[PDB]
Amino acid sequence: MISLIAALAVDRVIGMENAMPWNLPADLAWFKRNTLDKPVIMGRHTWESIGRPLPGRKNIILSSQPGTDDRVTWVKSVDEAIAACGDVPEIMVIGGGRVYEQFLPKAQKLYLTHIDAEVEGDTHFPDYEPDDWESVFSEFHDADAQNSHSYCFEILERR
Ligand SMILES: NC(=O)c1ccc[n+]([C@@H]2O[C@H](COP(=O)([O-])OP(=O)(O)OC[C@H]3O[C@@H](n4cnc5c(N)ncnc54)[C@H](OP(=O)(O)O)[C@@H]3O)[C@@H](O)[C@H]2O)c1
Ligand SMILES: Nc1nc(=O)c2nc(CNc3ccc(C(=O)N[C@@H](CCC(=O)O)C(=O)O)cc3)cnc2[nH]1
Ligand SMILES: [Mn+2]
Repeated sequence: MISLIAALAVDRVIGMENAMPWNLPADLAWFKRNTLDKPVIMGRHTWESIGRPLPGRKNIILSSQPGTDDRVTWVKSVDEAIAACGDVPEIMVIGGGRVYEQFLPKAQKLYLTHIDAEVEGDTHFPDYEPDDWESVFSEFHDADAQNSHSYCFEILERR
């Protein structure tokens, strides 16, 4: 099974200048809980944005060019990325925009954080058809001293 996980600001913005402007520790905690001990697939720009391997996960990087770091696994196509995960129950696709677009048609599950923040961005989450998805989990949180915006965790499953 292929799942996507992403944090979206208003208007589906997911990044600006290869970074995420906001800081929401609760959402990073949610990201770690849902990806730990699973393979994670990311594009090369997102790999450069994170800046180091994510521990406790098999890190698979998509790039058309040869790899430059043997702490992670480099692949050159979507089919190769899936094959490199082996026979696991759940593959996590962690972005960015171009990678989300390619894996959305294959995905059975979306883990989305909706952040109540208005951010100028240059990268967006794909425009997905709402009729294809059932919301199976929703959890809203007001802002607090550690998290400067309200946010909603949502899990969607393909109908
Ligand atoms: N809010 C969130 O949840 C979230 C999550 C992830 C990322 N982001 C943000 O997203 C932005 C980056 O997204 P992005 O769309 O610019 O880049 P990206 O999707 O992370 O990476 C694109 C690169 O990945 C390679 N690639 C993608 N598909 C490939 C394929 N089929 N075969 C071979 N290589 C492939 C290519 O690398 P080469 O050019 O080397 O060939 C391509 O240039 C950043 O701002 C990041 O902070 C946000
Ligand atoms: N919901 C969600 N939120 C995000 O911030 C997010 N970010 C990415 C890509 N960017 C990043 C950037 C940093 C870390 C990171 O440092 N994560 C640590 C958290 C450690 C902690 O919480 O202190 C990790 O171990 O997962 C992960 C992904 C992909 N999907 C996401 N999905
Ligand atoms: Mn806000």
